[PDB]
Amino acid sequence: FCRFTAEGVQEIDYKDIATLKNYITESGKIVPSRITGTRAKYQRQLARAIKRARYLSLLPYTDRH
Amino acid sequence: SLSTEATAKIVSEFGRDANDTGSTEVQVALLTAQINHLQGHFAEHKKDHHSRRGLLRMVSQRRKLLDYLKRKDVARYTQLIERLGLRR
Amino acid sequence: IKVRENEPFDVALRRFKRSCEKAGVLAEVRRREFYEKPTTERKRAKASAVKRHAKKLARENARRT
Amino acid sequence: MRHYEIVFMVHPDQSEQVPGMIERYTAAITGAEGKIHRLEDWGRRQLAYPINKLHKAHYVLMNVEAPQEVIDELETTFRFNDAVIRSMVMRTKHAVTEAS
Amino acid sequence: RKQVSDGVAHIHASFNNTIVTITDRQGNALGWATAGGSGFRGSRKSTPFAAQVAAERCADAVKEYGIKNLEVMVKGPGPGRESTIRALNAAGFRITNITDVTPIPHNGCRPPKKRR
RNA sequence: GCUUGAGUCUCGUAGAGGGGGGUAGAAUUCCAGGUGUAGCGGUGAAAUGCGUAGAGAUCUGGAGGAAUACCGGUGGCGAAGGCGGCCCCCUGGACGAAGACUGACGCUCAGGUGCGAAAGCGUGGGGAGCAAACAGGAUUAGAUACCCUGGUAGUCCACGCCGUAAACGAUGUCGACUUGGAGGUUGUGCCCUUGAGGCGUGGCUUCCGGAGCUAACGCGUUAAGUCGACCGCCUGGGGAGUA
Repeated sequence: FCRFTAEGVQEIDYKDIATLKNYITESGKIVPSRITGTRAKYQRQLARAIKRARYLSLLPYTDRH
Repeated sequence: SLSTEATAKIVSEFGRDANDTGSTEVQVALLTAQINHLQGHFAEHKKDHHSRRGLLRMVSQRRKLLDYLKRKDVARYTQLIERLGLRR
Repeated sequence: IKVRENEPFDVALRRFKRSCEKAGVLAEVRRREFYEKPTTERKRAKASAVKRHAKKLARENARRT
Repeated sequence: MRHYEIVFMVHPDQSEQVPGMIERYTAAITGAEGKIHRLEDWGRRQLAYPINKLHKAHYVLMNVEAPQEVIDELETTFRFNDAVIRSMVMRTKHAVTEAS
Repeated sequence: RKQVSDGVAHIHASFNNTIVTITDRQGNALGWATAGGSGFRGSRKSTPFAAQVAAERCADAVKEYGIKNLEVMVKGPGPGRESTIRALNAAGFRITNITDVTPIPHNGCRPPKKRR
């Protein structure tokens, strides 16, 4: 696999929640980069987009909501 | 600290021109502004020991340049420490 | 985690989702903060993971059979 | 000056206050020599978890540029206001236009 | 009484014992049975068979309510937790959902020390 | 004088570097209420403990403290100690590309000065969970322990003190030189970004190995190789890091 964020020159922001729900699992946990194959730089800022979307209720913390 | 318009200001009065940014006279006056500004940061907070090592690095850097300037030209050394206010 | 599947009842399709990360987590929050043994165990782990990489790559020479 | 990326949710039962609340904030911003880059309101959308036993908050993005003491009066306005839940003052190097 | 139709069957699934209780959609309980009260005591409380007998003892005394469909909640890393649900669909129930609701702290309070 | 060491500046980049303030969710505990009934909890087994004054389980609401699942990585940053949710404010260093600038301003230091895990100490708070001491139940020949049920200082916050660790890479700092391979992480240049492509070039870092070195184990361009500068230190074991 590869990183589509490195395929372009875009920025992973928290407001683009359509592309973040394929990066979390079926219970709200973040999928590791050893499965997805993301670069380590973009994976670190991806989780910063997951954690900000969880604060603004665009993504759930757990599945019991 | 010591934003870009402030560094361009100090190099004008102490340097030969705006591109003489490395001389031993402009380096002492540039460190003195970074020393004097961070006293307001270390007036409060006081427990920032990881940042105080950066201040103590440039405090000891200014003494190693002032001791060099006294060794080279003593007339410029007495001119400089009066223009800033130094020697305790 | 949440199976509301139709047809014939057979959790079977439930233990696929649940035995994923629902028992390794609860058995390690079961006791002891550790605070430094995680480090030891963690560092023993990958010194034995590259023991599986650097031996099985060198095991493809022959097999004596 | 400084760029910011403010997003704050608003209590549903007060959604008719929202264009009043929006022009209340930007009048303080441009009255203090403040640039503005966006006003992209997202409307009432569904929450992921109940914020104070409540769903379907009203989201307001601003993404404005202001000095840091002018905006420091703005988040304490979000504190002492029951119609606002979960403000988020943020920041980028170059605030932008339409993103959602 | 109230003759409710759809319910929720919570399963507590500790290591030493399995508790199964049956409630409704609103969340207030109707009846319960444990593996320690089914005649199994001590070493046999931690058996999946003892969680089965606790289920059919709880599948009875809710005949008064008339449940034919229920959800299943499991909570705990127990030796039961799946042999209990096999004793419910065999008991004549329509299992709509099976849900894991075990408590996982996102790193909170300190657990006790590892016993030696 | 000179620019190669060292340093300044102009652009950027990564980061659990630090200090201050706010805030979120999960979970434990407690309190209150609803339902509900004889067990719960614990162990190799058991008892102490809890529960018919209604526990446990389950649901709603509330209070409070501490810690930040997944991401999390022989990953990153920091002089070391160390540093993980998120947001803002103040702030330190490292690094790269292309230049410009001062012109040896350097290196290392006895004494000195600062920083320095955890436990402890002082004053003032806070106190969920955990838990020395202590108390009970077991086990046992005995059990002053391991196990169990409780549980106080402490752990937390502010400001001081302490100045110690297997504070470890058991490897002082700095500089130069000497075959390679597989990676990780982070900048950047060129060519066909025409495709996650190819060629390079830096920084930090992990592993395996050559010469050589070492008593051997091993180390091996981040040396424990080959050298230079300075500092700390060693001189049989016990006594003793004690008087």
